Amino acid sequence: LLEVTVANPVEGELPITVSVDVEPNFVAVGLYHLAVGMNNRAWFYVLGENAVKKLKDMEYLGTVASICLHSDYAAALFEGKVQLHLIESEILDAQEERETRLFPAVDDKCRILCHALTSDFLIYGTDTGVVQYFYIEDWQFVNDYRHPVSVKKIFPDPNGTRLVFIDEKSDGFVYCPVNDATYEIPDFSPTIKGVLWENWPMDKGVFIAYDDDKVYTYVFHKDTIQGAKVILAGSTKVPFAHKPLLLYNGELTCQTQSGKVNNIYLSTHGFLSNLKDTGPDELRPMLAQNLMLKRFSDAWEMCRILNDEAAWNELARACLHHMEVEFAIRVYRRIGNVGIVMSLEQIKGIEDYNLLAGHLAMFTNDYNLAQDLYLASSCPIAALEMRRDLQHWDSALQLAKHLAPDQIPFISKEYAIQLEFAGDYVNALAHYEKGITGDNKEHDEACLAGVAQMSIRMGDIRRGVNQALKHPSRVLKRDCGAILENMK
Amino acid sequence: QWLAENDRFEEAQKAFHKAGRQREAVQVLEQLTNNAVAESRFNDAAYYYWMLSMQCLDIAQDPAQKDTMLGKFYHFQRLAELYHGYHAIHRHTEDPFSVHRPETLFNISRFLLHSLPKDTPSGISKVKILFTLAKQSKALGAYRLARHAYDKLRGLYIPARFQKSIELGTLTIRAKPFHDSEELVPLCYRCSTNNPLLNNLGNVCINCRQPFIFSASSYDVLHLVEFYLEEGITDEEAISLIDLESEFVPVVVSRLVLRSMSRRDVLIKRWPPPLRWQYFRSLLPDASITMCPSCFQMFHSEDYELLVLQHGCCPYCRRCK
Amino acid sequence: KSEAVWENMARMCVKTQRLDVAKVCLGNMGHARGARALREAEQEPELEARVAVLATQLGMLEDAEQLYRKCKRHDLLNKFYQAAGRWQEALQVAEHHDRVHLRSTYHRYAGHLEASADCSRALSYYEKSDTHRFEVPRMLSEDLPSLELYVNKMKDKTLWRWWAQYLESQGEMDAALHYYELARDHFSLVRIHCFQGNVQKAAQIANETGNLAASYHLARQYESQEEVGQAVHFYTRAQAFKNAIRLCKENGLDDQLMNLALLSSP
Ligand SMILES: [Zn+2]
Ligand SMILES: [Zn+2]
Repeated sequence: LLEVTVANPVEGELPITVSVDVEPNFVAVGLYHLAVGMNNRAWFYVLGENAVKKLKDMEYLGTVASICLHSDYAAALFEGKVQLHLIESEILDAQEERETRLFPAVDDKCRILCHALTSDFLIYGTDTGVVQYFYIEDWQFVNDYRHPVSVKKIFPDPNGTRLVFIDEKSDGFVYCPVNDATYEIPDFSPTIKGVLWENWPMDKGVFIAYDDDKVYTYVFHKDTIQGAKVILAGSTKVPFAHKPLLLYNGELTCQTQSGKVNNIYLSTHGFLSNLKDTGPDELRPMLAQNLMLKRFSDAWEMCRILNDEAAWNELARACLHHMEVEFAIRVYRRIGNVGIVMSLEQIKGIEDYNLLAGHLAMFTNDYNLAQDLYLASSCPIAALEMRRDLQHWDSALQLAKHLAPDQIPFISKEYAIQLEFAGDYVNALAHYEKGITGDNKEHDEACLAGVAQMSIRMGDIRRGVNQALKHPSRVLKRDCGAILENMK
Repeated sequence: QWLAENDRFEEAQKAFHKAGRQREAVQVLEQLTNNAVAESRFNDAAYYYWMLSMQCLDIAQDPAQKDTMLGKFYHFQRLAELYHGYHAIHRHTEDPFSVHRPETLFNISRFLLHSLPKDTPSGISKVKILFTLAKQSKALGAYRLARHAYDKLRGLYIPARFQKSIELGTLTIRAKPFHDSEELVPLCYRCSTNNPLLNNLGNVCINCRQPFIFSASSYDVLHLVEFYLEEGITDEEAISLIDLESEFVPVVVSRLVLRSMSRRDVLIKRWPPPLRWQYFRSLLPDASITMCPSCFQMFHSEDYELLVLQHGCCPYCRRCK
Repeated sequence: KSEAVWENMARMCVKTQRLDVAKVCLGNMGHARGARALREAEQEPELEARVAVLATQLGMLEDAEQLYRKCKRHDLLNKFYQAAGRWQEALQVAEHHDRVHLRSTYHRYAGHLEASADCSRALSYYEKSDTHRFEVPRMLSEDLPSLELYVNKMKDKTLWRWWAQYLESQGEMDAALHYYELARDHFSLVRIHCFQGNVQKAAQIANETGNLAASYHLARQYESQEEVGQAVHFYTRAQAFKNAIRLCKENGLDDQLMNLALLSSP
């Protein structure tokens, strides 16, 4: 009733029990502080290593719905308004304008439904659907996003930039202020009570959404060939009355009803156990899970355990899909695929996002997506090149009207050549006569010879022999004699 | 060939040029450049590219291949400048410490950003250039060039070791006063105006289109305006006269004004015979710009002295003092 | 329109050393990467190398290896071996025939080992090239005890300089002076001695060692300490005649100005 246990098992800090004055209604813990409170009062304690000492018992105008702590700042949400202030409010050459502020502004007729506090920002969502970032260091709003519907809950990631918010319709979105976009979370359960971001330093995209029944593991694919998106990775049933507190490297420190924490191993992250005793039929789903979570190092380790070339190809395709050129180079080099290794090392130093996306899409044999990415890049003509390299002369002609019109004749002639070799002479004649230039004499002569042959095979024998006479090349006469023998 | 078999490959190039050879020397020096760029020795790559430019200029004395290879000389000179500039940016983003001043890094990053072509040369990653430009513009007080740097960075693929810093700076830069400090604004010297820290035309002015003249040690607009000669003035005549007492329009000086000019404020840049000498007038004769007699690169006099004393050679072309 | 048929006859084209009909083949099987590789290889002034490249895109790595060997392009075969990940035949090709990409091959193999968490072999193959001074400090980042052990072991007079720079930008002035003194970087010794305020031992170091940069910086500190005569003398010692003559002009030491101007630059 009167105890709060604060511990950092990951860093090895021993649990510290603090006896507070009153039975708290809300409990929050920051880097250097622990704020426990009820009604309109909140007691702040400094979490010293040896022991703690309460600084103040601050008063708030309304009923303190919630509070958030980080660094030396505390933001208390009460009565639809967030008061952001310092905790060790030392009056020592400290400006008054940054010591305390109230959100929203006095003119704004909106209520704050959810607020959060990262190492740099005061993030809050309003009943009008407004998500606003407030850079504490410079005391200025940096982001204003207008969601159509009010944002009921916000959960920033440990990096402090990317957010996950749930609105009235129980629709979870992942918000990225950097490119300033929202990606809807697939399969978001309507009754999800909370969201916990992954705290392991090398699992940036991973997060979980928990309700009273299951814990769903989602992953945000910030950089992929097919654009950013959220992908549901798995689900894990949890026992009765287990509200998760912490998520570290796939282990969930969840709070029970006895005031004792417990550790639950996620089904998606169930590979933390031993891998030698596990059979390949059990590793394959494990490998799929590791690939989905972008855990490429563990995927490599488990592929090495499998020693199955199909698994290595699966890992490498996953690496290419996630714009990881270096690791894909590693996997292909281990497999032995020389040509694709060299092709990747050709594009190893590419920086344009869309150009590299198109390259890695073409490497995976998705030419429509590769073209779509190439056109959006800074080197659009590359698309034409691959369409020219794929003998897609119709598509090459379609593109060359915009990118490279000087290649319009040559490509057209090549098209007709294919049409000639496919027996579709009618279009071959049209593209031959459409492939004529005014500078390349040899190209013009070849196109004229093609027009002559086609016109001869059109039954337009007079015109065909007419162009036959006016071409300085005995080989055209040689083949045209055979063609006339074909028409006898 | 003996040195090549003994792995003295830079000495092998020195020998191949010392003796008569223009086929094995060029290919071995190209291989040296490729080895340097493949590694992270970007200053060595710049030096090798500079010697490539010098060799191309020298053996362009042949009228047979003058036109087709003075272009190679210009291309390799520009690559030498780019790689010598980018070596500092590469060192800054890898060493835990900083060797150069923040002003120098800001200037170098800006110069690379403006002069780097659409197809960036090999090895030069412009994510590092833009990240350095954003950081240095934020530090020095150009809170509008930082915004541009972050906007450009949003359109490039970011290595996993830069994502946090860049995607947090792109956010925290919107809190800045949105203003460029006047102490960093470039100043054209023919028409004494103030150019934006970002120029769409490149390293060129706005009102006029006089190209900028950058110091080769810590990049900085030198108070030098390039002026040309009249069609009918010879270089020896030019020096003799001097010794006495949109739609870029060059400042073509006349014979009388050359008679009025003095040798104390003109930098002649005596290129070999295949190229006419480039004359630069210093609009601030009180200050002094020094030239390396080889590579003709221009440095601030005190900075040139300090760098030669520290190195024992020109920072650009390692010629012994 | 069967892809297997096109693949088979492309392999046949490999067997027959003809690529003009092959170039139109691996654009009909949907192998855009291979067509791009052929386009890139077209710049080579050879025909065996191009067919080897096409084979590499078609697999059949033994045929491409033999064709590279027949072509005598040992650099291309070295790159082929590196791409295949053999990393041992590439080393022998470099040590026997390339002899110019040998250091580049060592660097690339060491980078491959580093990516494979083989730190010790990466150290060794960085040592085999001259790049270890550049790479090991980067490669041992976040491993400062190991990095200082390596710095003390190698004694390269530049690993000491790098470590001293780190210690200087780590609040370790005493250790920074120790490592700079080991590295004989007298400029850093003089700079930190003047910055810390002990100018006398900096002047003694400049006088004894004769480092031009150290003397220049020390005389600049003098000129910033309102002392001119010593500043002029230690500009003279550092051969910084321009600063010396400027100071003489400022303080009107015409007699001192003459001796500096006579031997100065034109
Ligand atoms: Zn101007
Ligand atoms: Zn020089």
